[PDB]
Amino acid sequence: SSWRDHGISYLKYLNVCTETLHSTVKESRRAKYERWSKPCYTAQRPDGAGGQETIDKVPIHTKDY
Amino acid sequence: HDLPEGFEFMEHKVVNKDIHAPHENLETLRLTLTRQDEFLLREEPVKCVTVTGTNGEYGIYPGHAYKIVQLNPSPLTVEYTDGTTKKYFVSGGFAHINNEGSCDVNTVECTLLDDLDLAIAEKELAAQQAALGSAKDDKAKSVVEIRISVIEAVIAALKHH
Amino acid sequence: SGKLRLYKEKLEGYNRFYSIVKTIKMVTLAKYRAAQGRIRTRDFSLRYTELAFSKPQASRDAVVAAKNALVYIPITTNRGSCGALNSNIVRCIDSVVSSKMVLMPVGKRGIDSFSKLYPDEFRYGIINDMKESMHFGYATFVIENAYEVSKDADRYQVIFNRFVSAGVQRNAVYNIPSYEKWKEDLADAASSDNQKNRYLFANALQNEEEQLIRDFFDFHAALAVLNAVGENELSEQAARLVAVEGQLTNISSLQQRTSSLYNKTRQFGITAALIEILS
Amino acid sequence: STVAISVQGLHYVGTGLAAIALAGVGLGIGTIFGNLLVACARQPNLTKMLFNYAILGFALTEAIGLFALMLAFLMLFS
Amino acid sequence: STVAISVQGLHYVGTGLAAIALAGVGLGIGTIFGNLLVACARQPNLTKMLFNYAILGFALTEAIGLFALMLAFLMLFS
Amino acid sequence: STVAISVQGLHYVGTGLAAIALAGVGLGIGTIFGNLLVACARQPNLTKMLFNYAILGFALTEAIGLFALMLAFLMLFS
Amino acid sequence: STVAISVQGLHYVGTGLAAIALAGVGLGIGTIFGNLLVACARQPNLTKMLFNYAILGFALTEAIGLFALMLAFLMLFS
Amino acid sequence: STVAISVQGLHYVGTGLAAIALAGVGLGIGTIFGNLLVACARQPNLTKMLFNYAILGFALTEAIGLFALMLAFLMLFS
Amino acid sequence: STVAISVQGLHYVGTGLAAIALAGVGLGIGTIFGNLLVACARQPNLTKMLFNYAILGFALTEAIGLFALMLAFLMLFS
Amino acid sequence: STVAISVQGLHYVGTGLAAIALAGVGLGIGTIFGNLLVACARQPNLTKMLFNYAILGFALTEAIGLFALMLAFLMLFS
Amino acid sequence: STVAISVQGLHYVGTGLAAIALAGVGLGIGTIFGNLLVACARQPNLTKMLFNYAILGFALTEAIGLFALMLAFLMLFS
Amino acid sequence: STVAISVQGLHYVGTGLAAIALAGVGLGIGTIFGNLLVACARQPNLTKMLFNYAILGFALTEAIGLFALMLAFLMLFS
Amino acid sequence: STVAISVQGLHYVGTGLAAIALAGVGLGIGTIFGNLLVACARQPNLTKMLFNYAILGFALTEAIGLFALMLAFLMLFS
Ligand SMILES: O=c1ccn([C@@H]2O[C@H](COP(=O)(O)OP(=O)(O)OP(=O)(O)O)[C@@H](O)[C@H]2O)c(=O)[nH]1
Repeated sequence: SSWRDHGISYLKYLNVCTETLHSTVKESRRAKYERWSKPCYTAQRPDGAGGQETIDKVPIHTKDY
Repeated sequence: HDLPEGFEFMEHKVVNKDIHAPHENLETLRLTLTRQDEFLLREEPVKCVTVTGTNGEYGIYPGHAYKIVQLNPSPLTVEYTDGTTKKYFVSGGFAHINNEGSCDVNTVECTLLDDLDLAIAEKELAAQQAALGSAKDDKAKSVVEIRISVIEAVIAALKHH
Repeated sequence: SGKLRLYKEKLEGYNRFYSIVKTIKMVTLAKYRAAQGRIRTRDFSLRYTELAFSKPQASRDAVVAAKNALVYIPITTNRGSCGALNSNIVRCIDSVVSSKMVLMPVGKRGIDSFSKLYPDEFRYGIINDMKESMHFGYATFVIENAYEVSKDADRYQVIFNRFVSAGVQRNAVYNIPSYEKWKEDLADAASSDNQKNRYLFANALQNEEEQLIRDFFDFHAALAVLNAVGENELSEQAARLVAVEGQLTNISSLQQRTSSLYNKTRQFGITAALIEILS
Repeated sequence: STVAISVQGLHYVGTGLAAIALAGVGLGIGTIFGNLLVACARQPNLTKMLFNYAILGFALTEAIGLFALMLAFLMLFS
Repeated sequence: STVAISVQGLHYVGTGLAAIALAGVGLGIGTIFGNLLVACARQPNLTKMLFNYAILGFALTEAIGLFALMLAFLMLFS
Repeated sequence: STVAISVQGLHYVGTGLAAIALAGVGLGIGTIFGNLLVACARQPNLTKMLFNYAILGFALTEAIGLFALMLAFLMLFS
Repeated sequence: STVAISVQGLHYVGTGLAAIALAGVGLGIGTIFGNLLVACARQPNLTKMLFNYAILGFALTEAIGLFALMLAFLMLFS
Repeated sequence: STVAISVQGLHYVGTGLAAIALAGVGLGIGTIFGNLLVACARQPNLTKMLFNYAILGFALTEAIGLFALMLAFLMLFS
Repeated sequence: STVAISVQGLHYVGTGLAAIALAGVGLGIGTIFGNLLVACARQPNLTKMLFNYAILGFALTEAIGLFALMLAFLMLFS
Repeated sequence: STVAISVQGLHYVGTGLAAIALAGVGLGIGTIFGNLLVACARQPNLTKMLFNYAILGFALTEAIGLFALMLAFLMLFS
Repeated sequence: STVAISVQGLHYVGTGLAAIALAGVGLGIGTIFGNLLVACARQPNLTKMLFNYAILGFALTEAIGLFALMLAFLMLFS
Repeated sequence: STVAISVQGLHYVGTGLAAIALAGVGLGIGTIFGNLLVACARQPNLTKMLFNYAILGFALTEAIGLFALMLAFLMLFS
Repeated sequence: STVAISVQGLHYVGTGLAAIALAGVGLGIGTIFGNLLVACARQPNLTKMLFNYAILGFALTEAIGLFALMLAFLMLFS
């Protein structure tokens, strides 16, 4: 609705919807469903020193959108 | 050197009916309900499927015209020819309807309405309403509105039956 | 004195190595058992994605014709010991070297292998901790990063491993053209008698708005990426099992060799000492 | 001069004019049913509801036509 | 003066006006079938039901037409 | 010269013309009870609110219908 | 007094009015075929049933037009 | 030669014509409530603002209708 | 009294009214072709059948047009 | 001969005709608002620009209506 | 008594009534070209064929208008 | 006999008829703006451009009304 | 017996009836430009092309009105 005007893409909207739906699940089943929405992905580039410089091209969590 | 394409390993193709061909009266619809590259139903024959699209609800019966529907967070009903109703809830995705008698509903998340609970939705809605006032900026407000809409749809689906 | 001690010490080391590898085998077998359920539930999500993107095309014209960035998103595993999957992916990438090539690999091994070989064609890589199930959010992250790497990109080629069977892991490709080229092809299919299999699909897409079409495009690209990563994970597990079994066999052979040498050394030393002492 | 005139054949003309109202009535009815079909082809499970509402519409537009008809009779027998 | 006059020919004009009601009725009927097609293409499996409803709509619109015709036949033959 | 006439029968003709005002009125109602159906299929959960709004629109159109009917009756019994 | 006047030409004007009904006939027919095309574009394999239903609708609307023509010819030859 | 005639009944005819405009008003109202419902189905969250805008449109259309009705009534009593 | 009149020019009036029928004919044709284009936009490979059906509908409407024209010619040349 | 006649009540007729010009005006306004609602449902963030354009359209349509009403009042006072 | 009255100014009314028929031809052409514009955006690759079909439809509507003008001129002169 | 009759009030009637033309013009203008809204809510980035075209259409459509209005004045001031 | 009457003021009625035809032309132009505005928002890249076709329609829709307008003069100045 109003999220398009702010530049939020469709995929982020889908991720938010799925996260909310999982949060609405019963206590017992959530243990499974929550495994399909927890962010565990990151962007890295190897620098000269060897440190894995982390990129900020795309937000990982929904609150950062 | 010619690499394959991942679609060659999937032999369950899509049957598209030709333009200049005779009509057939179908009594069942082949449904294919999918969540994150995983199906719950595999070409299951059903009497009808009710899907809540963006413009409005669609009641798909055998022989429906070819169409593409952009789903919204909402319930999805499947009624078999036997007379048994199965209700899911979806958070998003697409529905492809074919005039040959097939309906492929590919959702990001499709979970049984029973699995959902009421009090959890109410408390999450209250928390989102409280956070809306403290939204950092416009984007946070839009995100909280999205979450609130999803929760309201879930609660309405639960209260309906 | 020294020979026997060294042989026994290295034999003990090999024994510990074998035990560690056996534990690794058991853990990987548990993971393979958990992940094998996908096979029943696959090969049905991507049906209209085929119509959206499946196109029998030459491997030369599609490459030379483009004059904008050609993004490549090879799928690679975080941990080694998988086998020849990463090597084959690297070979496939090398065969497709071009001035327009851009790499956004996935996995630590892919990053470490494409950073050195291709420094000027590498921007950054994505990493996922294999803690949760491969979900849609990860695919969306990959797609968003790919777009931000090169928004004016001719195509986005995903290279992954397809797990045909327990012992067969081929290399598969998903090609994701730019929105403009996809729109042109879709319009040609809808109007012209050519592409007769996509005529209804293209006409259905055209009837709808443009935002819906763009959302459809992004959604099916994400689905393709999700399928790729899932198949790559399954293939990685299978190849890890195979390579672990091979390593176990090699370790057992080396332990047998060392035991034979230890027996020979002890007998030789005992007899030599006895002869030179009491004779 | 003060010529009071009573043309007896005019009460036909007015009657006909009243009947023209039915043109906007019948057409309206069609529209309802038209949409009804499109509403049934979208959510057939709701037909038993929609039909009632459609009937209600016909029960209102028709009630309008009667009024016109009433005039078309009052002027046709007076 | 009191000049009553009986112009016979007027009983034709009114009749013609009544016929104009058929302009609506006809159109309305067409509209129904129009939508019917758009419905029968959308969900052919329901054609039968839709057809019945379409007939119902016709059976109503034509009814209005009857009244108009009656008026005509009640003024042409008068 | 100075001349004046009083044609009584004309009081019918106007009464007919006012009746034509109902042609739109009835049609208008149809439009409402058309879209209502299309609205109830898309959002069956909102049948009550849409029905109330349709009743409101029907009353608003009936107001104009009664205005025209008042004009017609006044020109009929005058 | 009462004055019976038998005008001859008034049997023409009414005729010309009845023909106006055909305006609401032809348009309706157009509508039908219009929708038909759209239907054949949406469900082309269902062309035969749509064609037959459109023919039925055309027959009914043409029957209405034939009634109007009956009235027109009755007045023209009267 | 000069003949000045004051026909009294004509003031009825015009009055009726002034009422015909009401149709174009009444139909319009339905159109508003024909689409309002759809909007309420498309975006139920805006059930309030859309209602106010529709009321504004109805008020303007009713102002037009009253402007016509003033002419209708002035000629009925003069 | 017993009286009888015959006006020569009235046969013009009716003729014109008959021509008004064509207003509902030509428009109808446009409607058809309108929809035709839309159909040809979403089913380019089914153009021949759509064109044939459009021609059929045009001829069917032209039948009504020719009926009205025949009435007009009968009232203009006699 | 060279006869000349002036009729008094004719200005009531023409005036009424001008009032019919307000039928398409009011209807037009409704149409605007109709579409407006749909637009506000499709793009709810544009609740003010669309309102401004609707007001502009109403102003132009009302200017046309006032052009007609000027004639309607002027003939009524001639 | 018998009166053979020949009014010399009645052909203007018939000519105007016939000219009214162009209100349908113009609207039909407008509908044709509106649908043409809608279709070209939908499927721009077929612009030429759609243009040809629209030209055909316009030619047919213009033929109808030519018939109406033939009647109008014939009445105006004859 | 042969009488050169000159009626004076007729110039009102014709004038009123001309005003009926505006009933279309007004309506047409509304249609434009209607679509304009549906076009601004479908691609707001083009709003300004769209607005310009809309104005152009008005400046054309309005012109037609002026023609009709001119005729009215010519007959109303003669 | 044979009586010849030459009414001088009847050309006003015919001129107004001819002017009535401009309503259809205005409505057609409005429909054309509304469809243009809708289309451009769907395929902006081709806007210019669409515009040309729209103008063509106007060129082919205004001309008809001219003919009607022409008749008006041919009766207003005669
Ligand atoms: O201005 C417009 C025009 C059209 N559309 C959109 O274009 C599409 C045309 O779709 P259709 O007209 O072909 O189908 P439909 O009546 O079944 O539509 P739905 O109920 O399924 O929506 C529909 O999805 C409509 O919402 C707009 O969103 N805005």
